[PDB]
Amino acid sequence: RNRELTTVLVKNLPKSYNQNKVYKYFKHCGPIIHVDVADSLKKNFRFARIEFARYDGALAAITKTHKVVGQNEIIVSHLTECTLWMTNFPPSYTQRNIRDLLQDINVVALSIRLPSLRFNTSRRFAYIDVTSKEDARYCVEKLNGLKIEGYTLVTKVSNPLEKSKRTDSATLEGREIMIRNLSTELLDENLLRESFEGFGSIEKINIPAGQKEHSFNNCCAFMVFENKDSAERALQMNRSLLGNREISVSLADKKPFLERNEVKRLLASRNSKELETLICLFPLSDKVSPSLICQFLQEEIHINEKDIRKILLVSDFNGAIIIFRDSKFAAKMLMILNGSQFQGKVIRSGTINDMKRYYNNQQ
RNA sequence: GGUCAAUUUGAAACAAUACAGAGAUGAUCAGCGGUUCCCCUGGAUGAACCGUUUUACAAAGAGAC
Repeated sequence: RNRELTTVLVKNLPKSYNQNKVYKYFKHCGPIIHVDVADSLKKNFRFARIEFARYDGALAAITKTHKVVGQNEIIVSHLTECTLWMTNFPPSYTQRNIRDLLQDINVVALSIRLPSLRFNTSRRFAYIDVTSKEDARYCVEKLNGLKIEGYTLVTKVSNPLEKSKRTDSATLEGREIMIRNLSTELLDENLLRESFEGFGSIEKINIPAGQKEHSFNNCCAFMVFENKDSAERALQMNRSLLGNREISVSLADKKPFLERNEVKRLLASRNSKELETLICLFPLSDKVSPSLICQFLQEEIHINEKDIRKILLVSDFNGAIIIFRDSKFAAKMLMILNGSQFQGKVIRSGTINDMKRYYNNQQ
């Protein structure tokens, strides 16, 4: 997709102009996907961002430049060089928090867009459209490197082609193997290097701590190769003997896969001791993180942080699982939370099956 | 009992939390088959549910034939 290509910026709309009036003014130009309106800094006029379905619609809108709306002469232009990409804001930061950051440095924000957590609960970044290239460069100047709650903010002029390499990229790229069922005697970086370096250059070896120290029967290690072909061929070591131990070798799985399989175990659980310690909250937006939910439980419901064991998203049923420390606390939370308000919307509480039944009814 | 097998355990998931939009994903939430409900006059939908393809090793094993 290319949002920018079909998006235009409108400057100097009348104070009285709302999203609806913007639609009516421009809807003859072509079908519109989205409209945002924002006040100017001093509230004397309004800006609009209009995302058209197709490029021809954006072209048609631009023919309205220097036309008069009310008694305001508007300017319509391609939205370009006005988009920031931001990451590593705190886990509980909201769209409003980001908007307020820019407000503080006197930058008008037209649109702030956050990603779905559906397939990865940890996703955390945002796109922000401002009204000028100057404001965009100013946001980078003031906000890139800003420390917020211990997090060093990243703020960039948006260009996905320039994206940084993630620190976990080796796993994403299929270059990391996991070796399982090593004995403590074999849990030795030198031995692992000697046994695997024939396949290709080894970039890194990671051995989880505490394994020898706790005398584990089976130990694991991870090995990153400089290229994917070496890691693939190293899989031939699966089921091979190292000393007198048959080892397993596989491509390391990634976190979102592992995390989802954990949730699946819960959804399939029939252990009543376990089930009675949890509740589900639904329906919830798929943009809502466990951290945001935790903050809500602590600040609005006055639950203590340590009464909460874990929060897991179940976005396939528009919900989240909250695991508490006992069934009695869970039961009281069931009562308190049902019908409470979260993000301006009423939410329900219930069992896993209640959550599923509610979802099925909406479909 | 003899094969089949919810799950539990051996057992440690490292690597920096983030790190490029539903523009994301691996059955991670997939494909196919099959009964049900919805709406027509055997059919057309959508959804749910049930099986088959898929799955590192090892020990144990609710419950099934």
